[PDB]
Amino acid sequence: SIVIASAARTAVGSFNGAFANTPAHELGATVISAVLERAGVAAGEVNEVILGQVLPAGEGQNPARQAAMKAGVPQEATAWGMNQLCGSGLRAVALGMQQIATGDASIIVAGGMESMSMAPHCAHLRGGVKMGDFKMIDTMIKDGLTDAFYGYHMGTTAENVAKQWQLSRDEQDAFAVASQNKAEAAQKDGRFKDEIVPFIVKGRKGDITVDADEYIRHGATLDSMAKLRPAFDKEGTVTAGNASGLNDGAAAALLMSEAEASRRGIQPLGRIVSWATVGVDPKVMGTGPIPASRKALERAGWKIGDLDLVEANEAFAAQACAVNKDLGWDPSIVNVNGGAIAIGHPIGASGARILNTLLFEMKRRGARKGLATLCIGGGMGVAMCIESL
Amino acid sequence: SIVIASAARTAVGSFNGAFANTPAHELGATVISAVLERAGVAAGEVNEVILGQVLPAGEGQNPARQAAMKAGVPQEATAWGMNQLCGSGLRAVALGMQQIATGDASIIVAGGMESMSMAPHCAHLRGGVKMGDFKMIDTMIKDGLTDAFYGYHMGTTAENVAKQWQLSRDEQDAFAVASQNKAEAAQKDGRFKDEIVPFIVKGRKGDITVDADEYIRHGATLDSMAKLRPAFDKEGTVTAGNASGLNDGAAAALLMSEAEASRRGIQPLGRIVSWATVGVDPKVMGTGPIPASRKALERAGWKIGDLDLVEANEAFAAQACAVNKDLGWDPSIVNVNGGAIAIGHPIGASGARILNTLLFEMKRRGARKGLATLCIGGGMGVAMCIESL
Amino acid sequence: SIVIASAARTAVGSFNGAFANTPAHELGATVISAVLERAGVAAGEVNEVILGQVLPAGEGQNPARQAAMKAGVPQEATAWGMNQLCGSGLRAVALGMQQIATGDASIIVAGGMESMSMAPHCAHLRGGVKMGDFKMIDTMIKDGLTDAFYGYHMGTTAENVAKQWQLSRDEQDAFAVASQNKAEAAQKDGRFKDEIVPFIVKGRKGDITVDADEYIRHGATLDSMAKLRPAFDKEGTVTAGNASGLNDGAAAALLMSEAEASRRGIQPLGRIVSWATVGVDPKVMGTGPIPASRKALERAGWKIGDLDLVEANEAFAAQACAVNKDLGWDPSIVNVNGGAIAIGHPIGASGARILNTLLFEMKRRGARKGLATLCIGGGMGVAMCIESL
Amino acid sequence: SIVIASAARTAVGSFNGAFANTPAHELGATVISAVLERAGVAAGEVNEVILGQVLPAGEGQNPARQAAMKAGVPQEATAWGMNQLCGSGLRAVALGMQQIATGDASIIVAGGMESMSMAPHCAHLRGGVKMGDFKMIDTMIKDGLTDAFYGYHMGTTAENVAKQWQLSRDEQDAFAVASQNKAEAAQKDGRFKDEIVPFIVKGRKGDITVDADEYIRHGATLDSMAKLRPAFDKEGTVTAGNASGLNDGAAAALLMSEAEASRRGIQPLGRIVSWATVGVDPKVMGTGPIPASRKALERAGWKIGDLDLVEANEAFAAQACAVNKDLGWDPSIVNVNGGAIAIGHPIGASGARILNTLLFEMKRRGARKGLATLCIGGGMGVAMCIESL
Ligand SMILES: CC(C)(COP(=O)(O)OP(=O)(O)OC[C@H]1O[C@@H](n2cnc3c(N)ncnc32)[C@H](O)[C@@H]1OP(=O)(O)O)[C@@H](O)C(=O)NCCC(=O)NCCS
Ligand SMILES: CC(C)(COP(=O)(O)OP(=O)(O)OC[C@H]1O[C@@H](n2cnc3c(N)ncnc32)[C@H](O)[C@@H]1OP(=O)(O)O)[C@@H](O)C(=O)NCCC(=O)NCCS
Ligand SMILES: CC(C)(COP(=O)(O)OP(=O)(O)OC[C@H]1O[C@@H](n2cnc3c(N)ncnc32)[C@H](O)[C@@H]1OP(=O)(O)O)[C@@H](O)C(=O)NCCC(=O)NCCS
Ligand SMILES: CC(C)(COP(=O)(O)OP(=O)(O)OC[C@H]1O[C@@H](n2cnc3c(N)ncnc32)[C@H](O)[C@@H]1OP(=O)(O)O)[C@@H](O)C(=O)NCCC(=O)NCCS
Repeated sequence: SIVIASAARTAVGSFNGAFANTPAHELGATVISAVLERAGVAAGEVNEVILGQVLPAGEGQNPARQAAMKAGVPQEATAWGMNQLCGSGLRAVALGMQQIATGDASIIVAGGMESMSMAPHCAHLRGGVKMGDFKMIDTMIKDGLTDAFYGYHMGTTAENVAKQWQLSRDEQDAFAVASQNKAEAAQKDGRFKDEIVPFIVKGRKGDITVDADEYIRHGATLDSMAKLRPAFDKEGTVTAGNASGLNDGAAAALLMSEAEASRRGIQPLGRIVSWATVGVDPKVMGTGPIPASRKALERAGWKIGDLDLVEANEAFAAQACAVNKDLGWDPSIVNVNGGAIAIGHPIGASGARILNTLLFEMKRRGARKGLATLCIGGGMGVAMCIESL
Repeated sequence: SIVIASAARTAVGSFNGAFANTPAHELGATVISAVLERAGVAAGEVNEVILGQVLPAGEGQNPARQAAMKAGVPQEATAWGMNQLCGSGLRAVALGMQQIATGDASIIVAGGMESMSMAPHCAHLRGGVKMGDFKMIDTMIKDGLTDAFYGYHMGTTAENVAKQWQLSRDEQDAFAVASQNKAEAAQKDGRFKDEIVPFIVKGRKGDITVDADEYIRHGATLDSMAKLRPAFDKEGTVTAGNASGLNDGAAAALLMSEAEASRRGIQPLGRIVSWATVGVDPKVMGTGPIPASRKALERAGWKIGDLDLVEANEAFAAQACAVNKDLGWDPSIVNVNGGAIAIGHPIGASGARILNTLLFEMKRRGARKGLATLCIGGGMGVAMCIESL
Repeated sequence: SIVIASAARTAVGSFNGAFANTPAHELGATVISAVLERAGVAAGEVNEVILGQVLPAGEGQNPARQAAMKAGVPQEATAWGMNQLCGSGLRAVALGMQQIATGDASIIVAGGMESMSMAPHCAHLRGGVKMGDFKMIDTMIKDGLTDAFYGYHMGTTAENVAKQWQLSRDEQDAFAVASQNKAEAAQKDGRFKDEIVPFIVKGRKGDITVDADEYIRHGATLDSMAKLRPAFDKEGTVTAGNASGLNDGAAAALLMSEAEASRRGIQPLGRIVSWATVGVDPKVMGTGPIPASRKALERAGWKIGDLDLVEANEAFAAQACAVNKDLGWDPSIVNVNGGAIAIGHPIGASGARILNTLLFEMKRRGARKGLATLCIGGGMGVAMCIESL
Repeated sequence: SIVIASAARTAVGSFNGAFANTPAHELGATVISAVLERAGVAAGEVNEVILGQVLPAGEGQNPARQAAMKAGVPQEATAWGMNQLCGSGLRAVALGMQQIATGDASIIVAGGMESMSMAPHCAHLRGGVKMGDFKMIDTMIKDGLTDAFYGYHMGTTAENVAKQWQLSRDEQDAFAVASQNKAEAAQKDGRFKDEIVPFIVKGRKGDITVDADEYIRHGATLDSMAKLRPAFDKEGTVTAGNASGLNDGAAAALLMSEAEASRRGIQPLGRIVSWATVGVDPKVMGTGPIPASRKALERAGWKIGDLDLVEANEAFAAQACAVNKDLGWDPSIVNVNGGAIAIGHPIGASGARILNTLLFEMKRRGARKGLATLCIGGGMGVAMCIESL
């Protein structure tokens, strides 16, 4: 019944890098237009735009709506943002699928968008500060990466999972290197080109077109990896090297009923067979994908063994290993072209980013069943099952 | 099919007033536990919490999850925030309804929360400011009350509707006084008591229980109304007295299938018969409710005249008069107990606030069909049809 | 040789009190004007204006010049600010005296001004913060009241004195209360009237004339003093009651040679017979007055017993008791009209403020020899000897 | 009677350049140490440190003391900051001269220090900002470079000077370029090494020794100067190229009586024969050096023509030309090694920076009579006459 007609994602920028001064809606705009062009659908036919975005402080009213208009979706359509933190990008797509499923909409553009670079610093200053210093809060750290119940960073949650699952430094380092190597491989081979829609960084002293994931590191060594210091736990195991990064980017999908696609001559990227969201302990939020993935499979009537390709987000090597280890899926069909440790992790957009990767890889290799999953801070998981047509 | 088993809202506080230093998720928690208590449903049976909230900057990771956990909803359920500006609160109820409708969940707590008071000032400072003054941005104004396309305040959008619908100052002023008198009348007769759930302002030098809408003004006079100066257009017609206020508040509804309600012996506040969202020109966003309410009515199979009760959000006097003028519904059955001009307008929570009033009024006067509707910044409208059982 | 022809000070404002939004140069202007007027001297005859001021951040270019110009001092004259912390106001007069002494000026206006209320919060943001919160530093605290070598407040230096000299809480409290009672008595008898020049707080909704020290507490009780908690050392002895306050004000003196005063028919407030500044350990900065007073007396050819009156600044009860104890001067001739615990402490202005108090009470009671001294953060003292004519 | 026994200055840093994050007191300490070393004078014999500094906000209590204590001056000695804007650095040495003159000290360290780069942004937030955006004020611009009466930059006073003296853009640029080329040639020949004491910028990933004036431009061309846009008056004449820069540095002199230097066997850098400070119209502040230099020369009993070397600060090419045109001194003996357009303008230090320059060059060519003068914001000038021994 509901299918992904087309899809597109911008390249992933490094922190304060290529998209350093680009507002997330800009990145979104471009992705909205791309999904539209790639399927032959006119913006005028878009009913609603849903965009997962975790840090929009200071971008103005509802960046989802700004993105949609910038791209040309008429003012008669609707737009909104939503936040399930890292699962935002993937959840948006589910939510959009429900819009068509309940007959409230026909065509939806959904995904995520995020400019971690552009997240501001803030302070509550309405009462006034009579005396003494006050903190100017980094909304990126406070609103997107800090557990609100234990007050510590996601990296600490990762450390909790490492200890629990007895995942050594070498084993988390091994996983990261492989991720880099696979992402680099995929980049060289043209593997990211279909899914990437080039973005034009509007300059003054010149325009710059970005069309390659700039965070991927070429020739990542195990030696450099092993020399890094732990980033969260002073005598910890998680490092800048075996953890995803801070990044900017956008990604989305054009959804419509399978029938509609058919009436249009569109060859869909896949059929949304099922999706699931489940909570877990915030302290070990990285385990999220276990229950969520299993729930999704259950709802789809699929067995883990049925999957031909998987995209399980790499928030941290320790959590990625734990997930794989627990689920037991064949490592070889998970993050085939690299994961977030190499590609980057634009919070609100990452679920749609990985959906794009999964979808273009399933088409290129001819896989039939796929699943995308992500862990969520605060202790949640989100998963989606896709079947090719 | 999907029914609102129960509902609850906090009192709406004034700006920097009773809830001045209360983070939205604390009010959210209170309301979520009320709805459970009220229906006789255990926190453990909640699948997900959906909370619209337009201004979470500074509150920490996903305040929706923080509300849920604080209220006792286990770590197993899931939670998420969403933004459709002033339509957030109502929209969230519709999205939860769809969670159930598609069989993804059984029981959802939905609504919105907002702390305008706690909205911080911010500035993007990662790049640094090498020389020169820079502006500290009020995020409530920028991210909540400023049109992103024309750069002006919602108040100006109100002025655009005023001029277009030829709504004089005296006519808006009249409308405002009536809403105050009607909000004061209803407060005096205990008409807001079922819906309100007292909120304990945790103090140090005393704990204060808030259970009354503090923003309503007792004895509002037309003379005082007519002496106020225009707040947005220097030679304008919109003023502080005929515009909604800056407020805090949280409201929610407990949703489940009609059959489930029946299995539990619950007496539902009503069945969600339909809902809709439609866009309009951002310049005259106040018109939002016209196209959305009609759509909602159309999807429900109802005529405007079928409606027994109506709650149409009082963003601004200008817009409310325009809405009523166009739709033509009998004025006496619209905002019977007063509106946002008197009660307050906690952006992200207002759509669920007005559903509460609609729902407890419908039960108290035995009205069968009702409709809630709100105008949304950026040019959008949201509407919902509820029928009692 | 060099005399003080006239002097004047504004009443001392409470923190965020009467002068909450008055820039220090405005208060300085009025005192410049008063001193001129009081001496029969025209602003066109001033050669230079010298004003200590420790916290001028945000006031604009050299506020000493802004004060001079506001007062009508001709653009041909010159102005400069200086900072020797709490000894600033007194040091200026010394430096003004030396302008005359060396023949480079004939007529100087010298004193101090300080708006502790208008001191701003700041941050160095040229480089940008790539991530993480940063502090907004209270400049009042940082640049005015925090020792730069040990990182702690001036109050902690008070605690180090308390301990070392074995001054109990009780003794400190007794000192504070006698300060209050004496200042209150002098206020009520009209003792502060000759020295205060009334300041007009330019309002919108009315102008307010301030001509009374508002910080002096009427009816101060020992019981209320003794229940206060330690302000700097959780199990300390220094409290808000026994410490000076945070205050606003300005004060100055018009200087010229004795022979010039005589050609003008002026009866001068006194002859500057000597002055001195000496350092001590920063940890016990409050002991500054000891060596500076002893040095001034020696330069004057005076024994301690020759003094008729003394003004020794009350930075803190603890340090004031220590200075009196060590010096051994008759306590009844010290701060006879109350001191800074009661009157307040506008840092840059206080040395000139207590020099006004000394001058006008030496005239009133016919005291022939007087000395004014103040303790300075960072470990310094300043003292000056005055002889009537 | 009072001689400059030795002197020293750091190299001048570019804005956010080599000393981007070096607090001024650190650079002052190194200059304190250097004067001491250069004269065979131990830090224990210093009585007082006087350092001009215009922008100390956020550096902590009295940076002159912090510099003195870092250099090892005993805690028994004293220190203070003063501010007469751009003539601060020179005013201080006149001020130190006066201490010895009047017998209050025997050995003084005086000069100035500034780090424009470390100046912060601020806001007065004590009263609170109920709502709306507020300004974060660059203290360098506001407190250092804007006229307090006319509200415009020091550069617009430059434009005023340009029109009034009819100084074309061409004349300005050619003085600018000749400044650059003489500083480049004295840099290259080694004429700045005697005056400069190397500064070690404490690294983490390496200590950096800074011993060269980095703002100096090598190969400055008339053509690229001529292509620059006006910086203050959109259709003006003052550009970035013919105006001084924004810089960092410190500079000082060690003073004592001529008799004292003879008892120690010190061959002094000169005798301070006179100084003068005079005001002028704030709108043409750049003309300050005119009356100040004539005044100093008359107190010295010298004719303009007796001077052998002159250092006249380059605030802007337009005022520099005006000052040279009126005084009429031979241009060939003015700033023979370049000036501030090329070397840099750390406001509080500049006066002392150009005295060093003066001093060293009078020594090297055997000049007997020299003068150092500087224009001061707010309408003022300072100048000093030096005679070799
Ligand atoms: C891990 C984290 C704290 C690192 O932040 P940081 O310290 O500012 O990161 P950096 O990139 O500066 O790391 C420091 C260095 O490690 C180096 N580094 C990173 N990966 C490397 C690799 N694979 N090999 C070699 N060096 C590497 C960087 O190049 C850098 O070198 P430098 O110090 O010379 O600049 C941050 O990326 C983070 O919080 N990430 C995401 C975590 C998260 O919770 N995401 C949400 C998911 S739940
Ligand atoms: C209208 C608005 C700009 C007013 O802001 P403000 O100037 O800070 O408001 P205030 O409450 O201070 O109004 C000033 C005065 O009006 C007075 N006032 C308000 N309503 C009044 C009435 N009915 N009768 C008499 N006086 C009244 C207040 O009491 C106050 O008196 P004071 O000056 O002695 O304090 C603000 O309410 C606003 O933007 N509101 C919401 C509009 C909006 O866009 N909502 C989103 C919906 S799309
Ligand atoms: C001591 C100090 C830290 C107090 O700051 P604060 O805590 O914000 O001060 P407050 O005025 O709020 O004092 C707190 C309370 O004590 C009370 N209080 C003060 N003196 C009192 C007295 N004599 N009797 C009774 N109550 C008294 C105040 O009235 C107030 O009551 P409240 O809590 O109901 O408002 C501040 O004054 C300070 O730093 N002072 C001296 C500064 C200094 O170092 N200056 C340079 C000297 S080198
Ligand atoms: C004049 C002023 C505003 C320039 O500030 P800015 O615009 O940020 O300065 P910059 O140095 O970035 O701009 C100069 C631009 O022209 C270039 N430029 C400067 N001098 C040049 C020269 N001599 N030849 C060629 N190009 C030159 C700079 O490289 C820069 O080029 P870029 O932007 O491509 O990198 C600032 O330096 C100033 O305010 N100086 C004032 C000093 C003052 O008032 N002091 C107290 C005086 S009383």
